[PDB]
Amino acid sequence: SPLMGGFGLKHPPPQILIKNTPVPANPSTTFSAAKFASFITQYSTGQVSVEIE
Amino acid sequence: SPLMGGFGLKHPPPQILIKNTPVPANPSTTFSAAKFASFITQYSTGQVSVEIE
Amino acid sequence: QNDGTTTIANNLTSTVQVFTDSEYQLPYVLGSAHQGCLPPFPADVFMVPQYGY
Amino acid sequence: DGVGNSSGNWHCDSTWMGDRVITTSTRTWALPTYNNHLYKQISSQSGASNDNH
Amino acid sequence: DGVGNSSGNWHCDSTWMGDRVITTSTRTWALPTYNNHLYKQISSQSGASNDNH
Repeated sequence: SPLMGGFGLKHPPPQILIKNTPVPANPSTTFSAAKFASFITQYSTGQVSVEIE
Repeated sequence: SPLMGGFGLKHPPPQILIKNTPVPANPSTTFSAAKFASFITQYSTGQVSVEIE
Repeated sequence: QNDGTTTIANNLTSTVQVFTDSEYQLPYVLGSAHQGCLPPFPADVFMVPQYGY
Repeated sequence: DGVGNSSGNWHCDSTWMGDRVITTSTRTWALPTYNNHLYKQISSQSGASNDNH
Repeated sequence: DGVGNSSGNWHCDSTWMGDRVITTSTRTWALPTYNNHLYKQISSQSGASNDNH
């Protein structure tokens, strides 16, 4: 039993992981094998709903 | 009977409640547990129709 | 951000990517009493925490 | 459903059937964001008279 | 599915059936881009105490 309190679970509710997909900004007209350091600045938002029985 | 006049109802027409959902504006790149004080300023509009028999 | 002003616009084609690990293959951060929970009061807006291990 | 499809038409009209009558009305509304998205406690001010608290 | 269609509704509510109880809650979130899209190594700083590495 967790020492902070609550229900010890071998298989707890899984972790939900979320990311904003990268959106490159204006590549150069000539090829470069280097990594992209420049992206469109941006974020996201929305609603999340949890129902426990 | 209402003293202003009209029809007293135990179960009147219900209240219709409406809200603009918040749209946060540009969160910081590092995590902060504080509440959001900054939102996109905005409003809405549309049409409403009522039919009574 | 141009000069001292900031513009925010929809990017309609951008994606957000989401997975849940049901096989428990990542370090499990939950249950360490970290902050960034869904707020107690439903009208609050919260920032999503960053994942690290 | 869509960005370019109307969700409904304008019904404002009255029909008298000799026993019933149906009065339909449509209006256009505008909905600000009140209290900058958040609930607030309100109360009477200070030395307001006892009747007005 | 669409730009002008809602993906889901706001469910925040609680029902007590006398044996079970279901608590549903919905919130609004905001998701920055952390670490400017890239993973990073992190470690304790220099002369931090042995307990804190």
